[PDB]
Amino acid sequence: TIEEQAKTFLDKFNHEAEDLFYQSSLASWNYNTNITEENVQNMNNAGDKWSAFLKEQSTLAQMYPLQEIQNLTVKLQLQALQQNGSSVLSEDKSKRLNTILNTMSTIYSTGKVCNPDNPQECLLLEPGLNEIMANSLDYNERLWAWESWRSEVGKQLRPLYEEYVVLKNEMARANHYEDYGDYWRGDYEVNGVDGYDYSRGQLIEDVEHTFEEIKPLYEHLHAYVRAKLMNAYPSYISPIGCLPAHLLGDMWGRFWTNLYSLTVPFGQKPNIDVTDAMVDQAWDAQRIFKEAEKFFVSVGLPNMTQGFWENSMLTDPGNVQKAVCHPTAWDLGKGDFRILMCTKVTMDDFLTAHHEMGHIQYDMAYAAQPFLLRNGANEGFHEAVGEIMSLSAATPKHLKSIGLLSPDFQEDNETEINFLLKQALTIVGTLPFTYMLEKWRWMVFKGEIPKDQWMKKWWEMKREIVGVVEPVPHDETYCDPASLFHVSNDYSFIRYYTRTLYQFQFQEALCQAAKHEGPLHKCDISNSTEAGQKLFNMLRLGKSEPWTLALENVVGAKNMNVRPLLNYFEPLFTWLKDQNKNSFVGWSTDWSPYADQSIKVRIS
Amino acid sequence: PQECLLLEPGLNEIMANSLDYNERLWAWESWRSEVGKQLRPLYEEYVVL
Amino acid sequence: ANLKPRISFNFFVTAPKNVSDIIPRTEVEKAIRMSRSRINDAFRLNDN
Amino acid sequence: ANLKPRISFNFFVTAPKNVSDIIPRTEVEKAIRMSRSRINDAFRLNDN
Ligand SMILES: *[C@@H]1O[C@H](CO)[C@@H](O[C@@H]2O[C@H](CO)[C@@H](O)[C@H](O)[C@H]2NC(C)=O)[C@H](O)[C@H]1NC(C)=O
Ligand SMILES: *[C@@H]1O[C@H](CO)[C@@H](O[C@@H]2O[C@H](CO)[C@@H](O)[C@H](O)[C@H]2NC(C)=O)[C@H](O)[C@H]1NC(C)=O
Ligand SMILES: *[C@@H]1O[C@H](CO)[C@@H](O[C@@H]2O[C@H](CO)[C@@H](O)[C@H](O)[C@H]2NC(C)=O)[C@H](O)[C@H]1NC(C)=O
Ligand SMILES: *[C@@H]1O[C@H](CO)[C@@H](O[C@@H]2O[C@H](CO)[C@@H](O)[C@H](O)[C@H]2NC(C)=O)[C@H](O)[C@H]1NC(C)=O
Ligand SMILES: *[C@@H]1O[C@H](CO)[C@@H](O[C@@H]2O[C@H](CO)[C@@H](O)[C@H](O)[C@H]2NC(C)=O)[C@H](O)[C@H]1NC(C)=O
Ligand SMILES: *[C@@H]1O[C@H](CO)[C@@H](O[C@@H]2O[C@H](CO)[C@@H](O)[C@H](O)[C@H]2NC(C)=O)[C@H](O)[C@H]1NC(C)=O
Ligand SMILES: *[C@@H]1O[C@H](CO)[C@@H](O[C@@H]2O[C@H](CO)[C@@H](O)[C@H](O)[C@H]2NC(C)=O)[C@H](O)[C@H]1NC(C)=O
Ligand SMILES: *[C@@H]1O[C@H](CO)[C@@H](O)[C@H](O)[C@H]1NC(C)=O
Ligand SMILES: [Zn+2]
Repeated sequence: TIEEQAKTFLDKFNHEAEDLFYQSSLASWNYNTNITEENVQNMNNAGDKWSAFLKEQSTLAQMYPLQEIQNLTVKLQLQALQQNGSSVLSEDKSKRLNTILNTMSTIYSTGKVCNPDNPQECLLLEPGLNEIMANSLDYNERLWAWESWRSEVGKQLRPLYEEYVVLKNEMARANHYEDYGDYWRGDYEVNGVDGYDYSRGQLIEDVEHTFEEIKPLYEHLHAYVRAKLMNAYPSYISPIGCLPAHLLGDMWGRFWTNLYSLTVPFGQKPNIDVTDAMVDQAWDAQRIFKEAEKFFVSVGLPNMTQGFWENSMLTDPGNVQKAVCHPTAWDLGKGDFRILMCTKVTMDDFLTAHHEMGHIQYDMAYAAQPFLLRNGANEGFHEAVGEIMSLSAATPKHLKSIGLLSPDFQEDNETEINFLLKQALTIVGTLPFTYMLEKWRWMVFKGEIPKDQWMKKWWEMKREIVGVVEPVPHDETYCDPASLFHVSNDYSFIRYYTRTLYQFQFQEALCQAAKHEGPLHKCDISNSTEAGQKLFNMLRLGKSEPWTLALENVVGAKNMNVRPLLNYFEPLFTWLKDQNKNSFVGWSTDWSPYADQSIKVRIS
Repeated sequence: PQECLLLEPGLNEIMANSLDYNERLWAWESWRSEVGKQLRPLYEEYVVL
Repeated sequence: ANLKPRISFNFFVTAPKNVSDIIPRTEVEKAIRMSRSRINDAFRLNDN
Repeated sequence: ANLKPRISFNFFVTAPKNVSDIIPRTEVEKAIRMSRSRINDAFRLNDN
């Protein structure tokens, strides 16, 4: 019986899989912690040793046909193995593809632009070019950087991206998908569970249908920022047009965070910071992670584990014993978990601690599941938990209770706005950009945009959705979207949209369990065990269930909503509607920073 | 265009070791074009002073 | 910018290597007045 | 090369960015045969 056949094969697989994974992860941990040339190749040995096992099992598992299995939980693991991946290509093609991929990332990571005046000082992107766009207030300098990065690097990526599209499309069509676009939406798909189904085509409807409710709030937030930029760059921004693309804080415009210093509503009142009340009380980078653990215990979740305290990197070594401190949580499997981060006594690290312990508390939940079912219910559930845990540990109603933030301290309704607008510049600022970027790629990957209208459609959608106009016209020899990291490194970009929505659906559905009364942005789930159950019933599922059934166990619905995101920003929406009396909310997509010096030619 | 060559190492050893006509010509012309062209307006002032 | 069937586009001129330096329009309107008779015959067009 | 009063110079064409790649003369002699009538009027000269 095919059923039993597989059922036995999966069982035999699990052991080898788990042990090889353990040995493969330990190597990378030892490398990242202890940077030695010796450990570099050891990690590669273990990694390839593991990765070959996956290919062997994948081919070996292609025997059992899918449409016989009834036990859903095994039909789910098999689907993760039968996936042919990119092996379905040819040989020469498959090794041309890897060459293109390795050439595109190298250009992004090493390409450099340099000054017109002194052509000897060249600037990378990682340091230097970012800080120019993030700190400068000089119009001409920002424009020079913005244009030159797209000209001397975008122009290189164009003929490579044109080939990458073509190859990836064949790699997808040979897997019974329509194109690469339809391949990427393969993460949100559910099949045959009686009411929890979700077709790869519905994702477009949901994304385009929830975005029409953020447009009213984004329009006001956009019309307010524009009115505050006409004081920092006068005579450069017209008050009924879009915003020039290089005056948005970041090189691409993904986050508007770096516009805070120009747009702070009440500049006199300072925001809530406690980086100093920690020093006066002598908080080392171990009282932090104890406070985080205590916060998690208060909710109802379990303690940490001995191994966690033992073999982790809560502190920077300091000597030439070298390491990377990009803060990460590690799930080496077999029953140990460990964090890695060079902790500084600060506030933005007192939050990152809670964030990472969020991932860790996730992993400890589903660690009783078959190896292939150890992951978020979909791609946007992991980082949508770290957030809601770092979102409830920054509220004064919690800081004045952990010990910081002296008890005689009542917050006024002006720091509330000072804080909400700092949030909205990061949350709501990046929703239209993400939506537009993924729409463009979904439309390119299906030939709905001929290869000679790429940039034209790009800058046509920018002015219409995001409301951002370019400062110099870009013909078809450019490729601007390939200048972003995620685009020129082959990464899906829709997780950052749906994550933002889940992040608030969970937060809103948890405060009602903790019996909150006031506005949503002042909620705190601590000390409320009956709201730790509602969360623990979703973590303790891994991937064993369709993600809609996971959502139902917390929110009470079966689809992403956008109402809870608007209830969060209500006290800001009201104030903005009041501040935009004598302005023009919206924009007109014909203005352009160069349309007052251009001459029009007409030939017959 | 990502691998740039100084003169002290690299550009000297090309001219001193190669036997490839096109490579030598590329180096010889490019050193005079992307560096000579800069020194000209400065030398014109240096002479005068 | 804005190439089209009618072939009616827009154009503007910047300094040699300074992307943020647009030559004011009332000087482009004079250089072209000076050399229009020589731009025309390069294409065989005739000022109409 | 060799600009002079008579204005008689020499010229040759290379590939876009490859200084060691000279387009053979018998192809430059054909492109110019094709577009001579359009090179002329750009200067108002007349093939003599
Ligand atoms: C970092 O890695 C190096 C090796 O790359 C470790 O050096 C070893 O040190 C132990 C002493 O504890 C010796 O017995 C080994 O012979 C050393 N190995 C080599 C290759 O020299 C070093 O200990 C590691 N650092 C830490 C903190 O474990
Ligand atoms: C699908 O198969 C799994 C086995 O792979 C079944 O899980 C077993 O369930 C019984 C009783 O619930 C336990 O005693 C076993 O320990 C489980 N197996 C493992 C490996 O943990 C599961 O019940 C099957 N699904 C259905 C609907 O029957
Ligand atoms: C994965 O790729 C294989 C080809 O490498 C697909 O074709 C099957 O290959 C096996 C050999 O392992 C044959 O026994 C089958 O007859 C082939 N199927 C057909 C329809 O010809 C295989 O279908 C692919 N599987 C998936 C899930 O994409
Ligand atoms: C969770 O509840 C506990 C006890 O109900 C709180 O601990 C008290 O905190 C106050 C002020 O910090 C102290 O005066 C009490 O002595 C504490 N009691 C105990 C038993 O420790 C704790 O502050 C609450 N946490 C939050 C975030 O509200
Ligand atoms: C913060 O709350 C205070 C108190 O409610 C507000 O101050 C009042 O606002 C109303 C609304 O226009 C005025 O009619 C009163 O005259 C204000 N009182 C004083 C003493 O000035 C204040 O507007 C609120 N701030 C924000 C940003 O909402
Ligand atoms: C590019 O052109 C701009 C003019 O548009 C130059 O900017 C001027 O810079 C000087 C001193 O740096 C200022 O006094 C002027 O006010 C600037 N012009 C404007 C309109 O503000 C810029 O210097 C030029 N770039 C270079 C490298 O010379
Ligand atoms: C520049 O053009 C020359 C041709 O003049 C190219 O040189 C050829 O290179 C190939 C392989 O490298 C050889 O098989 C040919 O024999 C070479 N031509 C001659 C005439 O010997 C050179 O490759 C070109 N440069 C680049 C970067 O492509
Ligand atoms: C967690 O560990 C602490 C010791 O640090 C202990 O006091 C506490 O009781 C533990 N939690 C539970 C639920 O037992
Ligand atoms: Zn995280």
